[PDB]
Amino acid sequence: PRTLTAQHLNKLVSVEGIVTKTSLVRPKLIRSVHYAAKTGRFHYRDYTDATTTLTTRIPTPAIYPTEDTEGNKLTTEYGYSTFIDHQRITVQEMPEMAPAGQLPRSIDVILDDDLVDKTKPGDRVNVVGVFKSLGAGGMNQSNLIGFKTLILGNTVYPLHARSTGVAARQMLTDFDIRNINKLSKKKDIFDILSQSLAPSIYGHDHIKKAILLMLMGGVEKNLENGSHLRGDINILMVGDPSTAKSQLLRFVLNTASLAIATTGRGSSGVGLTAAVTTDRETGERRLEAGAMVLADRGVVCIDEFDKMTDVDRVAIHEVMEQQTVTIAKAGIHTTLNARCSVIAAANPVFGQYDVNRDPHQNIALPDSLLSRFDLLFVVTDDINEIRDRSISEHVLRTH
Amino acid sequence: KIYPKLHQMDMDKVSRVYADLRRESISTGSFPITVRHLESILRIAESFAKMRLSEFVSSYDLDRAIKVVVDSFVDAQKVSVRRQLRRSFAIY
Amino acid sequence: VRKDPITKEWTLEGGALVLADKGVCLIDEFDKMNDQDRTSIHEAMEQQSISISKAGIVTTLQARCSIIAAANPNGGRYNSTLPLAQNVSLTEPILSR
Amino acid sequence: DNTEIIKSFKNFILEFRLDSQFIYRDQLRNNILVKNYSLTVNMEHLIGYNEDIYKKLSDEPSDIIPLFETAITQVAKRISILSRAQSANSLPTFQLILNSNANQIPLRDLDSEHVSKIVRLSGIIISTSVLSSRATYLSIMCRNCRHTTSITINNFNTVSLPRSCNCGPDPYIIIHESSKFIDQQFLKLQEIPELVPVGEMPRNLTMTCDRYLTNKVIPGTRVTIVGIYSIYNGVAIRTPYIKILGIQSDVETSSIWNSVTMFTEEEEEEFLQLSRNPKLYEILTNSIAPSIFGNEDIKKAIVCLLMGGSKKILPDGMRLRGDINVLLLGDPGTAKSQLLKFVEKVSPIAVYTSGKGSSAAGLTASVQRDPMTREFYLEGGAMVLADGGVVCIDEFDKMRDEDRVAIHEAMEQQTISIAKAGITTVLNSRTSVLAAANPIYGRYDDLKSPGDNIDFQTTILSRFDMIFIVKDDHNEERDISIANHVINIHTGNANAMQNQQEENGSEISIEKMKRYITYCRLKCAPRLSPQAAEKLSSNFVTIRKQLLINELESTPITIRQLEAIIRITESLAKLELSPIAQERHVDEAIRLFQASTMDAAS
Amino acid sequence: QHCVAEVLRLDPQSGYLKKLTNATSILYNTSLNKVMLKQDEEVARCHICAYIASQKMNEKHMPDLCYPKKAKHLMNLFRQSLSLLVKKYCKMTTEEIIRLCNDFELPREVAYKIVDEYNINASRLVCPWQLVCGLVLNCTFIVFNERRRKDPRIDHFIVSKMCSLMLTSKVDDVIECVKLVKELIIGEKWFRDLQIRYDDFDGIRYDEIIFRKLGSMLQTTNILVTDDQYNIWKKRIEMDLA
Ligand SMILES: Nc1ncnc2c1ncn2[C@@H]1O[C@H](COP(=O)(O)OP(=O)(O)O)[C@@H](O)[C@H]1O
Ligand SMILES: Nc1ncnc2c1ncn2[C@@H]1O[C@H](COP(=O)(O)OP(=O)(O)O)[C@@H](O)[C@H]1O
Ligand SMILES: [Zn+2]
Repeated sequence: PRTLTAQHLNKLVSVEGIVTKTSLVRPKLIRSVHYAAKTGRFHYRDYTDATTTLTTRIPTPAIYPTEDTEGNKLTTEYGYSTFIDHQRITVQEMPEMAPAGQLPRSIDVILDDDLVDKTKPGDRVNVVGVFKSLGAGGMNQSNLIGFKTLILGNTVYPLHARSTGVAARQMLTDFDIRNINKLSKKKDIFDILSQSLAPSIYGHDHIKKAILLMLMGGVEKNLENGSHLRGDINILMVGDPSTAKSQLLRFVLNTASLAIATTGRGSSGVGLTAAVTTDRETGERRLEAGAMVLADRGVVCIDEFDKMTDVDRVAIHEVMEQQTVTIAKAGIHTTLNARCSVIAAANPVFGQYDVNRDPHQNIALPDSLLSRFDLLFVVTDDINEIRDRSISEHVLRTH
Repeated sequence: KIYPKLHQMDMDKVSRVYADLRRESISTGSFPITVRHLESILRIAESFAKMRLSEFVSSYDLDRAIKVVVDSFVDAQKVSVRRQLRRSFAIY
Repeated sequence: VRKDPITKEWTLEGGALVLADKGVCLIDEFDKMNDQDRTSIHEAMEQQSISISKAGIVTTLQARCSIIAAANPNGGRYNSTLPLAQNVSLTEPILSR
Repeated sequence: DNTEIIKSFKNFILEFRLDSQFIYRDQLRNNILVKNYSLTVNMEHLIGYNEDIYKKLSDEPSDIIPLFETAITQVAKRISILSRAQSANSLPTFQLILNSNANQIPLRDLDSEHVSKIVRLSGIIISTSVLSSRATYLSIMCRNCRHTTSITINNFNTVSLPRSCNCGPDPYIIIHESSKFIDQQFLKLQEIPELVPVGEMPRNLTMTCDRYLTNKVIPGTRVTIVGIYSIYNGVAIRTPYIKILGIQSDVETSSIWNSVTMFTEEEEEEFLQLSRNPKLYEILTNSIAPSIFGNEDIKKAIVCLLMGGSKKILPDGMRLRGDINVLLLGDPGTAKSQLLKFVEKVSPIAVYTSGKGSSAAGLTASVQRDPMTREFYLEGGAMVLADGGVVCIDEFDKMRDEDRVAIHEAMEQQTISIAKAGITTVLNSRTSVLAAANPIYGRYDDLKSPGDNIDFQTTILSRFDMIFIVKDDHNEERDISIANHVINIHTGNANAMQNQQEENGSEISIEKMKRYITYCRLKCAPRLSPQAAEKLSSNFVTIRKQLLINELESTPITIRQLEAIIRITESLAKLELSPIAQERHVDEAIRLFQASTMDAAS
Repeated sequence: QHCVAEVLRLDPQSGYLKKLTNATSILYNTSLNKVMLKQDEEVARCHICAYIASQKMNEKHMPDLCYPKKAKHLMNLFRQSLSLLVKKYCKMTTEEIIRLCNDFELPREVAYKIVDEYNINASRLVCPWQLVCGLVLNCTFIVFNERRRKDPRIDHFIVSKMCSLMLTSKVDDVIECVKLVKELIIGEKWFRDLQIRYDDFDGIRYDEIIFRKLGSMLQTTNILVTDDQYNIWKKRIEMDLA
């Protein structure tokens, strides 16, 4: 839509892009029945306007009826009448491919009944529609602009991008399940897996075993008239400052059935929304999809946990174990779900870790959070040479 | 109008006095003096060239430029520089 | 990217540095500046050009201006018995220019 | 009369010639193969040929222009059929295009005279509003008579619909699916901020364009334009605006990642003369810093760097950083700032910054929202402006921690992510880095620890493959050598003329090497030999066991410095356009890295 | 002053022009000085201004000066402030046929001549549409021989114009309308003067026809073409490549 111009107006378009904001559902009139209680008769009238079909049909300025041709009364059947839904939304580019430094080029889109409840902000888009444009601006009436560029659609497709709370949600076949039932019955598979996970890089096998069992995750059981009990699991690691951790983050990113990424420091929106909706459709206040909450069944990537102040450590306690947020801002006092799982990463204060010294005085955290995460694995880089003789080989073996 | 020039006639004195005081700096001082200053003295030289409006550099005004940067570095330092007061006056 | 009182005319004013890209820009009380208003003058005397990365607009200019300034020492008096950066709390990398 | 002028114009089409070659005739013959339906024109070329059109197109242009359009279409119609008779229904009017260089007049010196004439000018751009459409041909049916008709409009993208063909007034519907339209936009302008009064805010002006004169421009691009000071609507007053009839842009102002990738053919032969010289490396080292002295070893890294390295991908996604990361480190003087000033010049599409971000410059993506509709847009980034480029920094010391973090992540994976409230980002950096240091009080650091500059003792010896103490300890003659090396610059131009005569010999100027760089940066397909494998595994285990003792003595080593020379060697061989590698440059490899381990000791 | 001289020199469409611009100036002046004379659109404000300024100087002319509701109002207000041929026995005026002749943008002298013809010989008539039709047609064929000599696409357009300006689908009556006036007007000295001026002589020149008809073979029937014709036709095939 940075490119869709006057050229090929009426020619079917497919645009790839993003969602920004939407419009509230609105059932809407197709036919207004009016009843004659003098006999037991009905009288049915129906409407139409520009945007139901593309052919420029002869218009009908139709008006709400009160009387009959006889001049009798009339009554309504809000419930035998037939109405229909509608939505409009605005679409601009995928931000990945942007001419970074420039504004987007957003346009307007419209929908029908079947195809409205599938969208939201922070969603990747592909459509099949028509770049119609209708009106008579300045032509007939009087005095400068022209038409109201827009699209109508016949098909829409969302799908996955890295960093969005959404799956590509891959498929299987009879042969795939054949192969998996073959894969299952082989009595080493977790181990061979655990080395097959990031075959790029060697070692840390105990640790990639754990990434595996985390993305597998628990079961997240709930209670008969009770609160919920945790399924997800989270990992933490500290070590010497040039090992596989930060590369392992990006590794685990794409690997999963779902995944979203963080950089570390960030305030008022890590799992929040600020609860301010700019609405001119009305004067009302609703929420927008929150970030941590944008994970629901997946895993999250976090690093540089050390640089995070308490102001969010505090915020996380109900989120690691109790997995839910409820807040009390001036407008709202409602509840939302964050059934997530997490991976961390650390750097200690003194470069590396020494086992003559304790494993605890250099992490510099509460024992609370040490307990909060399920598991903590430590890593070292004290020097030998046979410890890296073959690592050199494997690296060169796989460049 | 005036973009007056400099003639490479006796300019290797630049190289001379620079290397001189760049050693004399360590002789009693803590911080150095660096080519930044040299480039600046040249800019001052052409500055005074534009000032006089002469056709190109004159030699006996580089004395002014370099004296300026000299007594610039003078006051910029400790009382320890009080020996630089006696050392780096020959370039006056 | 500033508004205007008249009819919301978006405009691009620049600091007075920008105005005298051939000439000169005076300043008083150089100290009394935050992060970014300092980084700007640093950029100026460094590569003599500005950059902007905001508001659907990207650009560099010519900032080949002559700089003048002033400031106030810590304690009124200069503290004769110390060097410069040790007395006044300025930073060096723009001080070198 | 008007047809006299039409012929005086149409003779200029096919009966004009200069440098003994037809110009516009075959230009059209090409444009029609392009399916362009427009051209380019100069108006300087019309003054000598004929004075019967100039003095009247000046003062009554709109009276004369659509005539030219129709003349053009007339020429098209013959040549279309003739070329169909040669080899191998709907031919609209062709937008005309032109330009000029006669003069430039500013917005300030306008008045309410010479209005509706044509004027020349300068300025700066803002707007990229929206593709607003207009009509060109639109069919009409009456709702009662069912009486079809048709309308077409020409230039003004005067009259309205017909008021009566009883049907009454407004009897007409506009059909769309057999109607035709075109695009325009609303484009702004404002003067040079350097040529303004001291006091007031500036004055801007709108303008409009059409089909193929659209979308040429993006803001910041300084442009000159020529147009018609038109009008539309206190006591009684109409708004001044302008109609475009000529635009000319600098070819490429601020560096566009959508750059040129299909180079000419004449340059290939000298490129490959320079491929096949054995002196390639030594020339590049002689020329990257011609007005600069010593530190040959430092200049010997940049060429390893700019050419990148082994873009290698594997079926998980764990790419390896195709480029390399570097860090100067040292004192005043010693050229640590001047190269960095230079490198943007030699660079095709890269960027320079100071630290902390610069004025109005996010050192990473500083996202915010839209002035209109209050919506989200990824705005900027000094780390994504330069996607597929180097980045130059000075004063790395005074970072902000939030500023340091993402950049600290780039140099090992080169991909930033932001996941604030609603927007979820994975924006690719894919960049190389040049650092620059502020040693605390300068030189005594060699007497001290590696660090003891700043409180990142970790990342220094970790995320860097080129770290050098860059100094000599005031040798009494190096001063004189560098001084006389450099004094000749300021006048006599002997340092410049030496480069002249050496480019006449075996050296290369700025842009030939620029294009060489661009070409090889995007062309090559390097790799290294299994034979070259062990050569440095041995070096690695030896340096390990070596400094094990000397560092166990109570005075860094990484897998990364192991993995680094893997790619530097490939770069220096890449220079020779090397799909393989041998020891020829692997020796230079550790010849140059050893500076790092010597610094590693101290 | 531009607009004043415009509307003042709009009357034709020695002392007159001068005294009348002065008159309109001081008239407009007097009319606008006081607060007494308002809601007078300048759309029309230099017309009975000009008529009374005609009334003032020396000689005045009621016709061709006023040439309407408020025309009278403002006058008093200021003056206190101070087919076609089956139709039998039709009637016409000076300006009715000035219109029907000025539709071809012909000059006014020819029109005055047809007017003189009429007002002397509009006496014994059946229908003047015929006479004036034929008249202005034989003005056109005589003055427009050049463009027609090179453009035979004209003679259809012209006859079609006057066929429907007088509302007929049949036209041979128009043919008679031409030849009968030509039978009538054939031999007057002014007609003669026009024929020597614009040089038709049946549409053909003198120095040709006399050799056409005295008895010659040197008579140039231009079946062949002239040299400049070919000199310029060659350019069309010069660029035949394209
Ligand atoms: N245990 C290991 N074995 C072999 N190679 C490794 C190992 N750990 C890291 N590497 C390699 O060294 C590189 C260094 O990156 P890494 O240390 O992961 O960054 P960070 O320290 O910030 O996490 C990786 O790209 C990887 O290919
Ligand atoms: N190694 C060098 N050889 C020649 N000239 C130099 C060298 N280093 C710096 N200069 C000159 O000295 C001036 C100071 O610049 P530079 O030293 O790069 O900045 P800084 O001193 O802030 O690092 C520049 O104008 C530059 O031309
Ligand atoms: Zn009709």
